Amino acid sequence: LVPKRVKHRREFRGKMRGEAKGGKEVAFGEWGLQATESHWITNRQIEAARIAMTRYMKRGGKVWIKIFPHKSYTSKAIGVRMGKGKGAPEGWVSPVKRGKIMFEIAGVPEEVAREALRLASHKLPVKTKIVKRE
Amino acid sequence: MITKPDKNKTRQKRHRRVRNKISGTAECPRLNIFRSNKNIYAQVIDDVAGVTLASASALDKEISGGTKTETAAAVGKLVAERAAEKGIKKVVFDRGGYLYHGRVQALAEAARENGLEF
Amino acid sequence: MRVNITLECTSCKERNYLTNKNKRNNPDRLEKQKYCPRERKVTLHRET
Amino acid sequence: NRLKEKYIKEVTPSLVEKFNYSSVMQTPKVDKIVINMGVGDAVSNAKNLDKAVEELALITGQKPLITKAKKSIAGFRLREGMPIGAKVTLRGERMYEFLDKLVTVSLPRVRDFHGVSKKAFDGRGNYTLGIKEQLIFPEVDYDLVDKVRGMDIVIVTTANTDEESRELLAQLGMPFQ
Amino acid sequence: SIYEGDYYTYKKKYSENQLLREKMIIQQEKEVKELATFVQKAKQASQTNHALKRMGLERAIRLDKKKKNLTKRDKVYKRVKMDIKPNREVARTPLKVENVTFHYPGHPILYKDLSFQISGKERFLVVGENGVGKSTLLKLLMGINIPDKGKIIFNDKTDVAYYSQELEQLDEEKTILENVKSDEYTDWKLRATLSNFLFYDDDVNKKVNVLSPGEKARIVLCKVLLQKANLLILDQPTNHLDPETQSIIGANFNLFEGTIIVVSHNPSFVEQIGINRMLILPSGNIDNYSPELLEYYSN
Amino acid sequence: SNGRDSESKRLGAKSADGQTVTGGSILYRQRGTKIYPGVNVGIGGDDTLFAKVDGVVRFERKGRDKKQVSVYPV
Amino acid sequence: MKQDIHPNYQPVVFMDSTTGFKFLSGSTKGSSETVEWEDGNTYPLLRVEVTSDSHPFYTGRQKFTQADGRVDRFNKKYGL
RNA sequence: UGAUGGAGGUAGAGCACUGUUUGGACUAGGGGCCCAUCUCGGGUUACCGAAUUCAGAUAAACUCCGAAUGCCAUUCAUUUA
RNA sequence: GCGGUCGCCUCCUAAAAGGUAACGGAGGCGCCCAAAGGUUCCCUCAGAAUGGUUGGAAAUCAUUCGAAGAGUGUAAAGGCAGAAGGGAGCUUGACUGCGAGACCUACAAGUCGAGCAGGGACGAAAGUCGGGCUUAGUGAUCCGGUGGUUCCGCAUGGAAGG
RNA sequence: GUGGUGGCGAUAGCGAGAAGGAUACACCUGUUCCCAUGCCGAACACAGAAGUUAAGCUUCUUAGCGCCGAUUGUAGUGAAGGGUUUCCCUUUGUGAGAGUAGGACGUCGCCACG
RNA sequence: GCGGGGUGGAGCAGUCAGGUAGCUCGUCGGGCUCAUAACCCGAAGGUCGUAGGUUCAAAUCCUGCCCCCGCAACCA
RNA sequence: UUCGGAUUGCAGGCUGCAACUCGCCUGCAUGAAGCCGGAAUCGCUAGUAAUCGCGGAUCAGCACGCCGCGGUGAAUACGUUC
Ligand SMILES: Nc1ncnc2c1ncn2[C@@H]1O[C@H](COP(=O)(O)OP(=O)(O)OP(=O)(O)O)[C@@H](O)[C@H]1O
Ligand SMILES: [K+]
Ligand SMILES: [K+]
Ligand SMILES: [K+]
Ligand SMILES: [K+]
Ligand SMILES: [K+]
Ligand SMILES: [K+]
Ligand SMILES: [K+]
Ligand SMILES: [K+]
Ligand SMILES: [Mg+2]
Ligand SMILES: [Mg+2]
Ligand SMILES: [Mg+2]
Ligand SMILES: [Mg+2]
Ligand SMILES: [Mg+2]
Ligand SMILES: [Mg+2]
Ligand SMILES: [Mg+2]
Ligand SMILES: [Mg+2]
Ligand SMILES: [Mg+2]
Ligand SMILES: [Mg+2]
Ligand SMILES: [Mg+2]
Ligand SMILES: [Zn+2]
Repeated sequence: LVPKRVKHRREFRGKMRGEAKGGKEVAFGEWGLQATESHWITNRQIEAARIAMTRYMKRGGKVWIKIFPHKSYTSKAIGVRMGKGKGAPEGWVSPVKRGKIMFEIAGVPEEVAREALRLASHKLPVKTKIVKRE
Repeated sequence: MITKPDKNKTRQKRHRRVRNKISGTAECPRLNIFRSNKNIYAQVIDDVAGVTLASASALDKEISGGTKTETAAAVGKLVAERAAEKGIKKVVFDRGGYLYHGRVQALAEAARENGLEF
Repeated sequence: MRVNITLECTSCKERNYLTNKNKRNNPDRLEKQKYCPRERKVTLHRET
Repeated sequence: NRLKEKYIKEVTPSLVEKFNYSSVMQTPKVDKIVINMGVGDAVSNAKNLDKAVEELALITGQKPLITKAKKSIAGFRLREGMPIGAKVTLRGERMYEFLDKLVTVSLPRVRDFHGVSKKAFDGRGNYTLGIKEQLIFPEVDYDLVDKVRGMDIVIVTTANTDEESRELLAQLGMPFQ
Repeated sequence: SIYEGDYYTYKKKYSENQLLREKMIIQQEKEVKELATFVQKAKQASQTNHALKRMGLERAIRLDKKKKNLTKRDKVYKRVKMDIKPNREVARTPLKVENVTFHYPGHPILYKDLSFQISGKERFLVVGENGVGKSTLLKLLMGINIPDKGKIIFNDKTDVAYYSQELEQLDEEKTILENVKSDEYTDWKLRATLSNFLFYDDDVNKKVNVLSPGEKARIVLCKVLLQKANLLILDQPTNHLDPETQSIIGANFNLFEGTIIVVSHNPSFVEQIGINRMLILPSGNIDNYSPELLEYYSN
Repeated sequence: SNGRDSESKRLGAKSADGQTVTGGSILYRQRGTKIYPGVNVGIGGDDTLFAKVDGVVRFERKGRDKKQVSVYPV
Repeated sequence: MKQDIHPNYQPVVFMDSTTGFKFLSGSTKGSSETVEWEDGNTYPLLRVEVTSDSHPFYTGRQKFTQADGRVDRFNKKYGL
């Protein structure tokens, strides 16, 4: 997952405080994975979680990825002193604040849903919990 | 199917822009002109007070009538003398969004001759 | 090609005004009606 | 005056009766006729536009307005403001005269004439006739034209519906297919 | 620049000076290229090569000072380019003149029962002396003068282009571009050809009244070229033209694939065109062209 | 390469509402007409609002979504 | 209407040479032949051979035979 | 310090604009693919799918909105200097 | 060290006055216009749908919808549809001598400015005009050139030179 | 009641529908007139009163769109504190946006004709 | 990151300094030859890498972009 | 082009069992390229070349080919270097 375009190549790291602005409730799926902490989530982590979830579901049902790694983060190569401008863009992250529903799933029995979400959570860097559509 | 714009609406679109730099005071009231297919009307107004100090039109019954241009000239004379009676001498001429060419021009010249200073 | 020019009063030959012009767009010497402070009246000023 | 007389006398009562208008003011009428000649060849040679302008002026009896490209388009070698295409506006008596001549003379002279379309309506009661070639108008003289060209004649009426516009145009004389 | 001597001496002195100037500019360019080549070599060297990087900056300073004292070679003045081609093809009888007599009212008859016939793609020279009727004859063909007697017939395949002697075909009030305006040519086509005649950019908006006689002659020639006629009636074409342009004019006419009726008192120009038949005046004599032209001049 | 910037132009309001100011005092610096000139207030060549007369400054709203400055003499 | 910029426009009568249908309308072209007209007036006359009345489409009846069927051609060919 | 009046677009929030973006409905169009070609006339992938619309997100260089504070000023009030 | 940078304008950083740094994140300037200035008058856009010869997604034309989704010479921000956008007529205020009072500011500078006088442009008049929608398009002194000058002129008149 | 002309944030609007021209305003009739169309008396300007409320126009109904919008709660935050201190929590003050109850198919003036 | 280049099949001009697309070899066709080579005669082959600006006009000037080549990407 | 006579549409005459693949010919209509042909290359020395017709074999039908017949009827040959 990478945006097709970005208005600005480089961007602030930002600050994650408080609950998520929106998307805290399961919208489409019957079950959802809610993050109980705030943390960056890389496109690599999202893909790993997605693969785990779908493969356990046997590619059945439907999966939604609510988050998207809009933000970019740069880095400086080893042996480079501080300064001389910002580092080159390296990866993509989505700032996820506690309460956000990162993934949703539907079309599968509850045990399968809970197990698939558990596998995805272990792939992710945040503590999570399972939530049902209201 | 074709819509013919309201001439009065177009007049008023021009008239707003006209009024943006024309305003009537107690010592220099606004001489507003309105023009109809049949008649023509002049009002001496105090925008600060929002009151028509004096008025004249082709319905005063003091203007015998004639060609519409001549009626405008008579209305100009009548408003000038009425304004003079109320002591109004200097005015700012609001052409009401029309073109200062024909009936309005005749009315304005009549007012100038009959004593309004502008 | 744009260059600064001087406009001189044709009457008193006084270099009165400073301006500029694009030679390509105005090949011929510019001429204007400008106030001449020495003569204190508007006169024809021509570029030199 | 023939077509104006025809309209006011025959067409107006007929339309009133057919469409059950409360007041005569509702009667549709030909507001204007706009004839547009699109000359893309002007870019290659402005004299093409000049000849087209001369032809249009002779056909219409009025000096045309030389329209200009509102935008620069590289696809047509076109720069914004280039004088490509002309038009003429006709109202009242001149409008009636030109419309009558089109109905009577020019249309028959069209090659393999089987009538005019019956679907070229904008959906508001305004019609347009796409002339493929000139030389159908007698004023052309069939010889001055070095290069044959077409045009688009837009008839604008007060009809609210394509149905009313069709009736008015047919009554004025229009060989619909 | 003022030289002592004659035209050849000026050419010899001038040609040498431009040669010696050219060699100077060549050597200044070589030294600049040499420094440039080293500056680039240092620029792309590793950042760890401190001494080379240092030397690269030092030579960058010399390179800058060189590029600021490097004489510009003057742009060689561009010569005229003419490509005259006929639209249509010549006939075996382009022009028929039969029993043509003409006199200016009140003056002796210039020629009586003049009859000649051109062949097509022929170089026809109307020889004579001053005030003998050469320009009158050419004016006669075009229609400026109506023949007193006889007929002049042009084949329907013959298109004619006229270059008048006194430059009477230009509007002094209008500009260069306005004069050459034609219904058959678009704007950029006119500009391109005017550039071939050394009228560059806004030089075409100049009024014809301010041009020199030589520059006006080019406009008339340009008008002749744009006609693309197959018959060229030219009355002293090389007049007012600089010697370089004359040779260009003669060479291109020589290759012209059409009939040429020419008048010229310039011996060089006629030789380049390669005349075929010469018509002597006032003694009408349609003759094959040869060094016998000198015999008529002597007699 | 980045690292360029222009000197700050010290824009904004230069006189508080309800303050007394002498004629010609600058009331507001701006690019464009962020606030319009009201009564006895002129707008300079670079959109600067200044007082034409001595008086107290007042910032009002010109209609629904536009602001305005007026100077009222006492 | 602006002056001296519009092409010369004049009233003119048209007659269908085949049928004689008449109508008066303006035109840029002028005709040396002129005719009288009701209201005691005369106008240049521009004769035309083909008009609405003459033209087949307006009439609704076609002058052409619409060609023949091939078998009918053959019928006439071999008398069958 | 309080009272009053102000200027401003931050925190937050929001999608009304501009970028980024998820799923659903529909589909122009594009891809294959056949028949029939005059590529041409169709019927197809639940193939990719613009634009619209429904739902749901996102932003230092987005804002329909918008604080707490701070700031400017008042012949203002209390205290102080 | 190498690379990059050095002055000016715009945005974000900048923490809702102002100001605020980094070899922080992005872009521009060293001009242009004789109209692309002033004034009087007049006009309203971009796109879409539908119909229409060449003509095709898209040239020009017509109706309707369409509040700005256009345009504003030139970066961005701010502003502008009572126009600052667009067209036309006449013009040169892209004036001279100034200038109460302000902003900005270490200084040098920089910015705004009603209003007075002179003589004008446009307009019937009101009135507007001391360049351009606003903010970059620039360089101290010394030295030298050119023009003007009722200024000085080493005993005096000139001159030279200031 | 209609027509001019204004003030007030569209609570004044937009959309849809209904009624009227007695007057007035309008369409509306023409281009001879001053004046005009980068062509058109469509517009502008002028002269006039054959017909019509058809349209605009004014009056009325409507909460569909837009507009205004309370309270409560919450985010945020000044001050005083705490913690396991990228963050989070406590006390006190302030307090949105969003969402909603609801308001609203305008009101406050002057003049001429009725 | 620093430079060098993108024009016919290949290699090269033309670019600076705006008007008009070329040279060499090669290819195709036809000749000559018993046949091949050499030789002779015809013809084709690019809208100049690409997208936008400047211009009346762009292979040529400006800007970006995509490709290919060489070098560099860290020194006591 | 009143040169040219291809191509094409139509309408027909024949032979044949049969004329679409695929015959020849006729009338009407249409009216193509082609303006004397690059490098190179062919035949011919007199009733010959050139050019004009005519008959024939094959053959139901079908030649611009082949064989044969006559009509008109030239230019040039210095010479054997190549
Ligand atoms: N328009 C004229 N009116 C009267 N006489 C004329 C006119 N034109 C020419 N002539 C006379 O005709 C004579 C010859 O005419 P023309 O112009 O042809 O001379 P030319 O051959 O051109 O001589 P050149 O060109 O060398 O000067 C002259 O003597 C001249 O005087
Ligand atoms: K985890
Ligand atoms: K923000
Ligand atoms: K103007
Ligand atoms: K009218
Ligand atoms: K109505
Ligand atoms: K409402
Ligand atoms: K056959
Ligand atoms: K046979
Ligand atoms: Mg002569
Ligand atoms: Mg700044
Ligand atoms: Mg300014
Ligand atoms: Mg925020
Ligand atoms: Mg702050
Ligand atoms: Mg600030
Ligand atoms: Mg402007
Ligand atoms: Mg002395
Ligand atoms: Mg609220
Ligand atoms: Mg021939
Ligand atoms: Mg022999
Ligand atoms: Zn003077």
